[PDB]
Amino acid sequence: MDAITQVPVPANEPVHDYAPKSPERTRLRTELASLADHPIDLPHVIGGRHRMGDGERIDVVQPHRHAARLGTLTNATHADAAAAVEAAMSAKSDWAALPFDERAAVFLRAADLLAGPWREKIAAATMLGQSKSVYQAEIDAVCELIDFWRFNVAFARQILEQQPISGPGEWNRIDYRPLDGFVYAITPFNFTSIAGNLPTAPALMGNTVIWKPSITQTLAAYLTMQLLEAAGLPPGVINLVTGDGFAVSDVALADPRLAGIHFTGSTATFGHLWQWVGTNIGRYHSYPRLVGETGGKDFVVAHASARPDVLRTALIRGAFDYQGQKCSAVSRAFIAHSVWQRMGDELLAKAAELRYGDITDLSNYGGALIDQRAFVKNVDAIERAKGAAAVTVAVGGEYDDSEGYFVRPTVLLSDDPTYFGPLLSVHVYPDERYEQILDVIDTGSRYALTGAVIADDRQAVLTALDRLRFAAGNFYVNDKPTGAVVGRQPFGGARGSDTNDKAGSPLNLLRWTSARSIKETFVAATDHIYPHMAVD
Amino acid sequence: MDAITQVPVPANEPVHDYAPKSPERTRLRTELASLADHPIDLPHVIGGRHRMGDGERIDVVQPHRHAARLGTLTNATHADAAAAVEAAMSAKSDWAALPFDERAAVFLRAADLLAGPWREKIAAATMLGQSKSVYQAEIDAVCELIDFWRFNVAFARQILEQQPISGPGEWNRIDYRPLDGFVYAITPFNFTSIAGNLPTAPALMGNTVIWKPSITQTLAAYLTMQLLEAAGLPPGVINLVTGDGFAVSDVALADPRLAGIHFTGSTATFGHLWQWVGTNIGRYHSYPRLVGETGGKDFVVAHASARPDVLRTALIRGAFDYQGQKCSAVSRAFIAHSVWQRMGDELLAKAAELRYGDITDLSNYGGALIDQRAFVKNVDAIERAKGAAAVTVAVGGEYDDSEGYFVRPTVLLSDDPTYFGPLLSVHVYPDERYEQILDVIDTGSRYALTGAVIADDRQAVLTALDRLRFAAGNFYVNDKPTGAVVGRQPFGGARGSDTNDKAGSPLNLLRWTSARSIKETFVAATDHIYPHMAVD
Repeated sequence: MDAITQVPVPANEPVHDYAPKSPERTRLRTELASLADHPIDLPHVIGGRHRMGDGERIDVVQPHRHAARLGTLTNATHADAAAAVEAAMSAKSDWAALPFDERAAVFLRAADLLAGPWREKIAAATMLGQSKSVYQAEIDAVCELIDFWRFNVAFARQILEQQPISGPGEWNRIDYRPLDGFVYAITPFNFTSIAGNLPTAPALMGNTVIWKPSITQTLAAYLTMQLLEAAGLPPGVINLVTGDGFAVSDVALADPRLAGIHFTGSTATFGHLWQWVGTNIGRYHSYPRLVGETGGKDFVVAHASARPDVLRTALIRGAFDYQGQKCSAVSRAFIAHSVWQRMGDELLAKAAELRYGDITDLSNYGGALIDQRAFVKNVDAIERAKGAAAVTVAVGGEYDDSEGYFVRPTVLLSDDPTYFGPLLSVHVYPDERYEQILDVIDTGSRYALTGAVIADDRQAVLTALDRLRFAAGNFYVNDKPTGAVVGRQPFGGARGSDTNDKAGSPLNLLRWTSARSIKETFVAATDHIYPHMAVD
Repeated sequence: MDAITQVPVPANEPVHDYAPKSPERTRLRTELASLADHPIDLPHVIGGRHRMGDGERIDVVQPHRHAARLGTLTNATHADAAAAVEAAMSAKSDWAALPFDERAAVFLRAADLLAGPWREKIAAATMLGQSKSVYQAEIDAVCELIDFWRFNVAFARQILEQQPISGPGEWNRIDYRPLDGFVYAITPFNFTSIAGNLPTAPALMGNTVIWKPSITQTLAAYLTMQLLEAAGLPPGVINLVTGDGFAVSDVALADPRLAGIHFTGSTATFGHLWQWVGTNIGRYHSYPRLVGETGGKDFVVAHASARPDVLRTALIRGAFDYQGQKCSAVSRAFIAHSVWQRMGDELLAKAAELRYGDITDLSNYGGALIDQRAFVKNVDAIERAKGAAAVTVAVGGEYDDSEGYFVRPTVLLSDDPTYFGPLLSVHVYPDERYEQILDVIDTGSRYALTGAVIADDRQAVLTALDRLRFAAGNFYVNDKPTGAVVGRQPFGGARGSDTNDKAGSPLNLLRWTSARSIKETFVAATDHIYPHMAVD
């Protein structure tokens, strides 16, 4: 080929509503039945071979109906992890040798397969295994994943045209090489889009990968692998290993060819990996690149000029969409007294009526918590709230793990302005102490991922944007601080983090390259003496 | 101000030749005399106050004439380091609050002061203290430093306009905030431009800084501080602490407000800092960002189609410019036998005549090694070469530290294709084993920073660019692999490094920011129920 080609221009994928009478609702019912009725083995996918391993069998179930099995995986053994690392290294040369456009076409094809014939299949696997309502599944497993793929192809293509200046008599170029060695992607339960992106973003740039998805997301992870295969992903470029990850990390973190880790999950797990890499630093051929993001909890401050209906809705969605389990959910709200007088009883009444249940009933707002450990952590929190003098349970606080891991939307009233779940703490503050509340928030700002101000008053909005500039990584005005859309709300991260390079911008993709400069000089010097040396 | 302003457009600063009869040569003689005749105290600059501390007095001398003192500094004590950290934190709020254009104007002004009235002053301080010829000083202390400043202002301004997509009904913006806490810049002897850039690049983005320059570069470091002050840098934004750095690191690495380290120097020193930060990780408010670059040694391969005069000149300049002490110098050359027959005696004859001496005689090609430790390391290397069976000293190998730290340009012939100084090892290989030599190089490629191929044959050039793609971070065709110019040859780094974010591109400046997204929604939802929930 003699060409300087351009990739298709990305736009965000439209979100389907699955309203009654819509055709996508019919298709979704069909896929929900198909997956829930035919539970399957969920194998490792190594070198293109789908195989169960010799580790412990672990059932993947519907969290909202936990006796209902969706499939069964095997806990990866050391042998399975070693096979995945070898397959990733054996696939590297043919994959890195493919031209960029052929690598990009796999992910553009995967995007259009997910937008069209696989759409409800992947949305249903996510609803079932992760206990997401259809809306929560549509924005995540379908739209966000599609946009990661289309946008990362466009961001990669933008990176490749960033080229230097050529002086007279020379030509300077930059080549964005892939890394040496394999990348290890470790992905969380809560987003099928993150789970698909972490391994595929480095692959787009010519790397190969071993991918360890969260057990409770593995139905959608495996269907994602099938989809990628259907798009033409060559065997071994991504290798899926199932289970709790412990034997995989034993192998991967000991291998000298480890080039990077792409991680999203808890700070505790990230810290363990970072320590391990550091301890082993002397054995790696390359300095391993550790990239990703950890969670946090978000706050909302409503000024006396807040619209009460906007605030009520932002709080209900922000705290209770996907049962509070989004990488960030609204956990703490600070509301001016005069606004609480206008919307406080309505918030508690709507929270008390909010329906959580089996998400194959599309009328439910949401489902259950992801697994028994999450449920235990939520019960411990609610019982701590009931026993703490500073907090009252205003609505909710009931829980029952008999059918599914169900916890009710809970609103706590906290008299003192000083784990994921459907819990919201509200502190009501006198209207004239808005600036003082902003100070309190800033002083308590360690695990602050996102913040929002609700205020029609422009001075109040600017005061919040300024006073809390360093107190949160993403800031929202008159909306809930949840729901970031690829291309639209990149960046942030908790205060003090170094996560500018997380997914959603070209800076992530650059982490999976090692740029070299190439300089050709056309008529270089043929005498070494310099002008200053002359006599004189 | 109501404006969206644009910065001046950068171009590379022209290099003056200081040929006989030129006016800059006259001005340089005057500054050489002024600095060499009036040695000064070289103080810490903390909070804008220039002061000697209570640590050991250490003389800074002319390396090519080491009895000639240029100044005297004091080894920073723990108290001096603590004052620098406090001054950097006390200056932060007024500096971060200045608009970008006012911060940028300090560095654009500093650039035009260095291009014009301070030009020969800073070139002379670098020649004197670092033993650079006027050419070596002009490309480094003058042109490279000017270009870092002008180009980083342009790169910063490009970063600030990278903004997201706004969907219907919302406005998304990104704010590139400075870091929290101070940045610690630690800078090497060999480049006055690196030494000026490391502390000023994070300052441009609204940070404040403590800067620990190398002892042997401190005359030019202090004159650089004066220049920045003359440009309007506000007191405390950069704080210069002199000496060996050990008490500074004791204080800085223990302080919870450490936000980053900008380092250039040896891998041994970088590893010590990285370990220390890791050990202390739990005390910092932010995860400290460690950024910089380490050295390496470069190789040149000449194919049988190499022009012999280009190759001879590239080798003499590449190995012997600035006595081999550039962050990368040509240490190893692999030359086809037929080309060695044509240029080998001329290379040894020109190396034997190359004049190293006091660089205030402008007729010298170069000067001395930087200090006694460098000289000892070069003697140990030459004596190891004389005793090793695999290596013959072909020309040079003489040394004498009686006047200055002088080591002659040395060419070693190595029969086996298997520290900074003027030493070049040449392996002569039969013409038809070009591809095999490329394999050898790739297999020995751990500390490979830069590589060059000399070949008029296009197939040979492409073979080198391909086979050695991963064997070096910067690659040169028909020129010496030394001398990278800002804007023209960014990136690279040794094989396996993670240094895409080093100085010379906008990616470095992004390391000194923490981007947040701000989303305003104009007409957010006032009912929390979703379309899918309807009955049906």
